[PDB]
Amino acid sequence: MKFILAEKFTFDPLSNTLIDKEDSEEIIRLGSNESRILWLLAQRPNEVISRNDLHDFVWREQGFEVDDSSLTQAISTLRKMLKDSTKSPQYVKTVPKRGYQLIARVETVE
DNA sequence: TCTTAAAATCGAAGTTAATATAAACTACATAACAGACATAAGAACAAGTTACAGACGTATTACATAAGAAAAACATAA
Repeated sequence: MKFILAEKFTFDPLSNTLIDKEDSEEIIRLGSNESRILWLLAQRPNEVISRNDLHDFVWREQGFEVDDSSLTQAISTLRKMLKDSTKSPQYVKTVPKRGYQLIARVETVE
């Protein structure tokens, strides 16, 4: 099932591709970790998910354990490549002591 | 001017506490006493208002600590 974010971006959890409607010619390439994080965020529309729970769901299924700086770096790359605002709540933000939040709308293509 | 009648005086204090006999009836107007009512003064209960106090609740100020991000240094592979 393909998902649409904020009526602008399109992404699929199965092939890890990003398409911007403003520039449909340029496909945006994302890493597996950040793509899985964004898909986990999209699976729970617009409510807080824990850093601990999201981290353990993303990386223990991978079979290997990493430190918590990895999640922060992955989110930094996600915000940078999506060209989301540096600290304003436009698409993805961080809620301290509670976890991570998404603002972009969810539109399932199929 | 020589009798002769009036007039006046006669110690202080202290004490010193009443008497005491002797026409009737009628008519009228006025004052006084008693009862009741209304009025001015008074008291009690409740309400409005205007303010100040008392402790609680708000905003100004100075931070402790922990999560997140940037950066410098290090180890490793080409």
